Amino acid sequence: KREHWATRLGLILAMAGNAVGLGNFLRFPVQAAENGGGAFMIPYIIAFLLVGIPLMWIEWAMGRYGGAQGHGTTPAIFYLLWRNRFAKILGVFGLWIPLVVAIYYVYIESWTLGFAIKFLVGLVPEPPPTDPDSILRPFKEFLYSYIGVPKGDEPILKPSLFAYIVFLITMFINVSILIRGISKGIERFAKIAMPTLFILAVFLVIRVFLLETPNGTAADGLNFLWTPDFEKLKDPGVWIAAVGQIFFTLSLGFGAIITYASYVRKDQDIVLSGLTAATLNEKAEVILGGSISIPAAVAFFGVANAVAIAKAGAFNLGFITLPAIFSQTAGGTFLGFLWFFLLFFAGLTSSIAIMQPMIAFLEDELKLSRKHAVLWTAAIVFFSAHLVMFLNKSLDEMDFWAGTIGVVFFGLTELIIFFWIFGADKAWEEINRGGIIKVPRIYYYVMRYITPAFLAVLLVVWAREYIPKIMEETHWTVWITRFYIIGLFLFLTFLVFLAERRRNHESAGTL
Ligand SMILES: CN(C)CCCN1c2ccccc2CCc2ccc(Cl)cc21
Ligand SMILES: CN(C)CCCN1c2ccccc2CCc2ccc(Cl)cc21
Ligand SMILES: CCCCCCCCO[C@@H]1O[C@H](CO)[C@@H](O)[C@H](O)[C@H]1O
Ligand SMILES: CCCCCCCCO[C@@H]1O[C@H](CO)[C@@H](O)[C@H](O)[C@H]1O
Ligand SMILES: CCCCCCCCO[C@@H]1O[C@H](CO)[C@@H](O)[C@H](O)[C@H]1O
Ligand SMILES: CCCCCCCCO[C@@H]1O[C@H](CO)[C@@H](O)[C@H](O)[C@H]1O
Ligand SMILES: CCCCCCCCO[C@@H]1O[C@H](CO)[C@@H](O)[C@H](O)[C@H]1O
Ligand code: NA
Ligand code: NA
Repeated sequence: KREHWATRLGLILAMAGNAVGLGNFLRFPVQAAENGGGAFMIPYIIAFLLVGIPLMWIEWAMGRYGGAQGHGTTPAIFYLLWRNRFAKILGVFGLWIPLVVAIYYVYIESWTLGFAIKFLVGLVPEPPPTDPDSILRPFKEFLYSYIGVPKGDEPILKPSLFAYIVFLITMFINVSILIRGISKGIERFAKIAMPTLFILAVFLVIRVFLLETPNGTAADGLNFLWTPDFEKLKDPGVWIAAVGQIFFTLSLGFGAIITYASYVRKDQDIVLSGLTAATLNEKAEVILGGSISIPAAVAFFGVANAVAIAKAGAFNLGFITLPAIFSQTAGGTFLGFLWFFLLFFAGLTSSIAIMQPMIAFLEDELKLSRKHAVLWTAAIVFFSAHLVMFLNKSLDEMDFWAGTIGVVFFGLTELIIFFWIFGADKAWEEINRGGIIKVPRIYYYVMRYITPAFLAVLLVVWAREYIPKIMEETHWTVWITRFYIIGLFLFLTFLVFLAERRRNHESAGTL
């Protein structure tokens, strides 16, 4: 009774949409810009080869394996691979991480829809005729008024009425797709969204490549991004940034690739399919995402200033700088619309992917109907999102624990359980089974020894030289978000406990 992807194309575009999202167009540019541009790319490429690709196959394999037995989420799948109560508990992260990411990701996605709407109808700011700030300030105030940045000392946000309603609409749109299921919902939408997304992105790159000012050209932006710095490879922070981006952009460690793969027929290839999805994401990221905002910013403000803007972070580059720059060109407001529409489709195809794990768990383990599973999941995300919408820095806290530390920790966890506990040879066999192509021989040793060792070191260095400076150097309000998401973990563990009991009570009625 489990759904399955209808076509190979659909599967590939759905998986591609899972990966290609806000991380490609917003996160990548910031990470690369603040880490030296080209100096970021070497570790990034290496991370993609030693972590991205191998974990992608591992997650597809685990998902297809679990699906064959009617399970699409990690609490059950981890137990199938390691029959130990602790496997179910660690598996909870496969529901918690995607749920927590969704709680702030859908909200950011809603901003892009709201901006798309306002830019389409021309309800945007109008700067004067060369001073930077005189042009950027109006756009900064525009964003600040939208999300309600604090004007006082209280760490409280005051979202505009329009932003709140657009978030509601955004949740509604995510639900309209998810409620139709895998083949008729997610797959059908991906076939529409991905082509649209690709065309919009190419057009924007072309337009940005035409940008030129007394300060530079788009070419200067590209040179900054693709010019190596072999003297930065010794910087740990750059590696942590690169690996973190690889996980986020490929949706690895979210339990999302696994859940999507659980709808792939038991015999269907995952080697070539997985590699293709990963390659598509990388193209969209380094070629499309990398060629839009960085080159535009560099062309208008020069490299030094572009970098400063990125380090200023706070969504400056994508929500303030790029539109401000576009406003200086004929048809620039429409150009802004295209940008935000692109971001919206990129985010939407990814948010449905990160919400599906909770949906699958409720359907697979608690036996809820798809309708009910989708509605309760949306309700939980909608409610919880109020924390991100009203408490300044809550978004940052969730993105750190789930979207940064969480995904890397879970990636290592799933690899250990699948390639070490379940059995390296059994895992290798499982990955290659039905493959249109075989995984290169060398990757067996990468998956069994290199990847885990690489991640283990990363995490160690991370928790010893970086985390401490946060667990003690933040406003007391970070504890509100920490308290809440720990509660979410507790609640999800309770649900796994209930699924466990329903299972036994149902098994007893069978014997
Ligand atoms: C209401 N639907 C009959 C219209 C079909 C188009 N559609 C779509 C396409 C594939 C799968 C699900 C959905 C339903 C919701 C939705 C939302 C936004 C857009 Cl941009 C298209 C879109
Ligand atoms: C610093 N914070 C204000 C933002 C944190 C979240 N964020 C994020 C999260 C989900 C989707 C898009 C983006 C875009 C901006 C960005 C840039 C770098 C990092 Cl590492 C995180 C990051
Ligand atoms: C069911 C959970 C309810 C949580 C309380 C939500 C209160 C939202 O309240 C609304 O917030 C909007 C954005 O700031 C404002 O524009 C509206 O005027 C305000 O009524
Ligand atoms: C896509 C549909 C969006 C509907 C929300 C529009 C929010 C526009 O703006 C709102 O308009 C209201 C009057 O209609 C005013 O009372 C509010 O003060 C104003 O912020
Ligand atoms: C942890 C998340 C808590 C969300 C509770 C939000 C309660 C909303 O509170 C309301 O917000 C409006 C707009 O900001 C204000 O105009 C109202 O005076 C205020 O009561
Ligand atoms: C983390 C929780 C954030 C909640 C945001 C609440 C925003 C509501 O706004 C607050 O309402 C209070 C009345 O109760 C007033 O005394 C405050 O001055 C006002 O800023
Ligand atoms: C560190 C990860 C490197 C990945 C690059 C793999 C390139 C594939 O390498 C090729 O694999 C084939 C099948 O195993 C072999 O028959 C070829 O001799 C070998 O060159
Ligand atoms: Na991505
Ligand atoms: Na996406």
